[PDB]
Amino acid sequence: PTTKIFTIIKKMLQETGKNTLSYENIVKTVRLRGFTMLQLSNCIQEYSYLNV
Amino acid sequence: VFIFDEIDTFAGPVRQTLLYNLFDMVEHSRVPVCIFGCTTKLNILEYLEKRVKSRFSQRVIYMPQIQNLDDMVDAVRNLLTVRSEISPWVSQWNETLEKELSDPRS
Amino acid sequence: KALLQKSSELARTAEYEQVMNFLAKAISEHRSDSLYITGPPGTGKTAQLDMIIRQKFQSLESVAVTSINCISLGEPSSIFQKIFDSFQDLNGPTLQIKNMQHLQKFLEPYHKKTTFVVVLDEMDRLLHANTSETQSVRTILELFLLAKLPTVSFVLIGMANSLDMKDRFLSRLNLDRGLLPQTIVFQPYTAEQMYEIVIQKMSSLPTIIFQPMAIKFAAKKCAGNTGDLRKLFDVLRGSIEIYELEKLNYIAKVFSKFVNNNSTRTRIAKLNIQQKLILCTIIQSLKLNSDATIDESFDHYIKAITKTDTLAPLQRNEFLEICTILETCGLVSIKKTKCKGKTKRFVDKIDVDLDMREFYDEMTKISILKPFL
Amino acid sequence: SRFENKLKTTQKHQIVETIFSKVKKQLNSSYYLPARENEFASIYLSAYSAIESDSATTIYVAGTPGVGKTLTVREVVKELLSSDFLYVEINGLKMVKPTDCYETLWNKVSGERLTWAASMESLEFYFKRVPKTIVVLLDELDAMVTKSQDIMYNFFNWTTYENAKLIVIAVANTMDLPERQLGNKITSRIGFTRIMFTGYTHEELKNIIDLRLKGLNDSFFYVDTKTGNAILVRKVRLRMSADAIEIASRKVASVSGDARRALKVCKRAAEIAEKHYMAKHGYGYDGVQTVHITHVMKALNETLNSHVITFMTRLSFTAKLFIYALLNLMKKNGSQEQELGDIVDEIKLLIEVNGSNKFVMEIAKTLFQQGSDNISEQLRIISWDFVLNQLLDAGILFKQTMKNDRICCVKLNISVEEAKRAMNE
Ligand SMILES: Nc1ncnc2c1ncn2[C@@H]1O[C@H](COP(=O)(O)OP(=O)(O)OP(O)(O)=S)[C@@H](O)[C@H]1O
Ligand SMILES: Nc1ncnc2c1ncn2[C@@H]1O[C@H](COP(=O)(O)OP(=O)(O)OP(O)(O)=S)[C@@H](O)[C@H]1O
Repeated sequence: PTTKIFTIIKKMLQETGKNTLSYENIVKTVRLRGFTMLQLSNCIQEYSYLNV
Repeated sequence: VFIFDEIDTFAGPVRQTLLYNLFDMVEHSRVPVCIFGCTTKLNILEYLEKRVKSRFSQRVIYMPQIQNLDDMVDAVRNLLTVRSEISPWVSQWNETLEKELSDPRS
Repeated sequence: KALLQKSSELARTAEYEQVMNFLAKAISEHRSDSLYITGPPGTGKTAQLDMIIRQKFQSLESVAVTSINCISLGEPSSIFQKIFDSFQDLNGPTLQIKNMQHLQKFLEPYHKKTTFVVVLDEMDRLLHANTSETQSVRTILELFLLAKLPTVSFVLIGMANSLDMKDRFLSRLNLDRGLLPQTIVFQPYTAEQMYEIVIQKMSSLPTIIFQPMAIKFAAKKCAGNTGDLRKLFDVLRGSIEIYELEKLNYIAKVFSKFVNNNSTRTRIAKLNIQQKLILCTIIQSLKLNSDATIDESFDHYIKAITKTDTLAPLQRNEFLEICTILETCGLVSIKKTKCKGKTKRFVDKIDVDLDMREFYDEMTKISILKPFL
Repeated sequence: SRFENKLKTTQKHQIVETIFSKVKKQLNSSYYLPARENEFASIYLSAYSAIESDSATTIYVAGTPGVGKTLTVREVVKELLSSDFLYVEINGLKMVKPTDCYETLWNKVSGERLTWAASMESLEFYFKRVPKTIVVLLDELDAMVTKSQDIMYNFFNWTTYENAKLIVIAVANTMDLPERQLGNKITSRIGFTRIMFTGYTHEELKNIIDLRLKGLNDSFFYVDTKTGNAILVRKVRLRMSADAIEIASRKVASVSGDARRALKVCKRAAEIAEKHYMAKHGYGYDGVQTVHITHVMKALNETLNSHVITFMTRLSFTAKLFIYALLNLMKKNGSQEQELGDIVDEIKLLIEVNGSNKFVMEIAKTLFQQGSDNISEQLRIISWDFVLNQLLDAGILFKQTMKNDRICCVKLNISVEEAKRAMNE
């Protein structure tokens, strides 16, 4: 449930390759799929351990 | 092909010379080699120091275990069953094996 | 522009004036003064005596005075073998170079009765050899004994780094015996005798060496902790290639390599905010000042992260990689220390080069480590 | 030299050069440099002066392994053959005994073989007598420092002779090495050049990959559809997604900055797509291809993730019975190191504190006898020496040596929380 969402981030990282800290246009492709705002909020903090 | 049994004991603290030469033979030699470390110390990678681990191609493979009760039951069936025809007893012998094995109360 | 600075990198000293007084009987063929020449290290002192004897041998009468380097012996025999090498002869060598009394037979010359003085180079390898009062002090004792009756005496000139060696002498030897007394020292030349030799070592002078007051500035602000100004010109010879590479500028380049991460570039090492969290996690485990394993750190890492839920608890394998990010910058070092249960078994104890004063500044800017402190 | 003629054999039966085979040929770690470009000059201009002026100097470089210091100094001397010297690779770790390097030097001046004693006599006799040119690489200097520093004093005292035709180049592990192992008397002779090598940066880590991917990135292969053999029936191409190459760079530059680690994680991720391509079509061993981002996601994680958690849940029952008893004592006493008899005391007690549940009884029947009501009344449990030996050589446990099999202490070797955590499954 979290292996896919790294690759849509990689689709953004394909586009501009930006590691921004706070988001307004990363979250815009998530709400149309089916997951809430809280699941991605954890995905911000846990992928900080990946240093990405 | 290199076959190394108990490569952890070569990975001592003091010198580690012999590991350092074969792992650099990966990097430079035109002679195609392959190294096969076999051990049982699990965290083998922390036992190495820095300059040897950077020579190492980092790929380890863990060996499986019998994870379910059914697995070794399947193993002993393949273990004891003869498939080639040698004896007249064989066809009688093969069905006696599984009949003990199929019954969970046997 | 190369050949002027190609030649840049290569009687003369005001210490040679001392030793001719100390060798006042060496031109009258008598036994000279009593020579134990010491020095703080790097002070030119190895080549200092080598400057004297090479000026002695090129000046000087039958001429045979030899000098050998005591490095690879650990044992007092083959020194007395190497004095035989100036003879180019053949004999029974082993017994004559071994015992104290065996050296005495060796001191009867052959051709014209010119006295011999030996030079013992780098005596501190035998001083700081095997245990003192057993072999090495006895070796020191046996060499300095010059009670021979003719004036043909094996005058020692030995050299040492650290100045404890005189108090190491026995009270009989300190009763004005042998080559003892003249403990000629060499204080490290600040700029007042060494720089002027560099001036005369600029006999072939290019036009733009540089502003020599900056060279004087180089000498004054290197003389805090130094002994070798040609080698500290060999750091000018590297910066003189910097002005060739770009077609005390370099001491400024080299100290910022060493001073930084504690003041500024600590946060450079921890761009990850979790790397900031794991760095405080190490210091919280340092309360139990023990063999700080990667597991006991992982113990305090889990039991705090279950209380304050700043992040999810990560893997031990992740905990292995993240502390190595702390390692390669040079903050924390890891060593395989001692635990002696079954064999010499190696658990990994860490050590941090940061203080809580240089910690508390960089954490009050981030209130997410403030639950953890 | 000699036997490479004998290392050749004849019958080479047409090995299949697939798509990803030609990658790994150039992804071999062998074959101007972008990252340490100017510092190559800083060595060389330090070296070019002494070479063409017949002097004796010292050059000291440091850094973590994987930064090119094995590589760069080889590129220094390589061009110098075009323009008087004898090149030797005096490796520290390739010497069996530390004195054995002395034999090499006296071998590499005339061709003679004596002891390390007799070499350094004639070496010293060389270095102060010869009228007037030797390049020597003193690699991996942690090896040759260990005993009593008497070797290391020699290798810099030879530099002090103005009549010594030698150029030394030291490459260490750390800059600290003449300040925490050597004496100050060596530290005067080491000089103060001290050329530091940092890590690589992640931008340059992209710039080192494509140097191996020069003529092959997004190029075309000629392929027969029957055997999977590729030639530099279809004419296929293979592309490398640069963003996945970038995320390889942003990790390896972050943790280590190691040039072997960057190449090899690309090399490991290359063969993951190799087997998946062979899985779908099966060309064996006798429209547009690519490498996804999902390959380097796995292979970089494949450097990290363990199995001792998966090993513990796939162990025996009495193994998991053992550790659960062992954490029970560590939370009973808080002493992290329990006597072996108390564990055998506990596994007895951990039977009957649970109820008369027939699963525990079918355990407790089997735990003290393998059925067979004839032979029974075992004191310690079945195979208790076996699982304790199995937990010992696995590295999970650790047990100090004592002939008493009761008061010999046991210490854990992995983190006890993950032992608590894996027990929950
Ligand atoms: N006053 C000087 N006159 C001439 N040459 C000098 C002078 N001071 C230093 N040098 C040269 O610079 C070198 C620096 O000295 P070092 O050899 O490094 O120290 P040292 O000569 O070993 O004395 P130590 O350290 O006490 S054994 C000398 O060996 C000489 O080659
Ligand atoms: N800048 C570069 N350009 C091209 N290839 C490189 C570069 N840096 C490293 N490599 C390659 O990566 C390998 C890494 O070896 P080195 O970094 O030279 O060894 P190292 O840095 O001394 O580590 P050691 O030898 O264990 S101390 C080299 O042998 C080259 O094949």
